[PDB]
Amino acid sequence: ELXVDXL
Ligand SMILES: CCCCCCCCCCC[C@@H](O)CC=O
Repeated sequence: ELXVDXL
């Protein structure tokens, strides 16, 4: 969930 967490 890149944008949010990174990973
Ligand atoms: C608070 C939420 C934690 C979610 C942790 C998910 C770990 C497994 C997935 C990793 C890849 C993820 O970052 C790709 C997003 O699109």
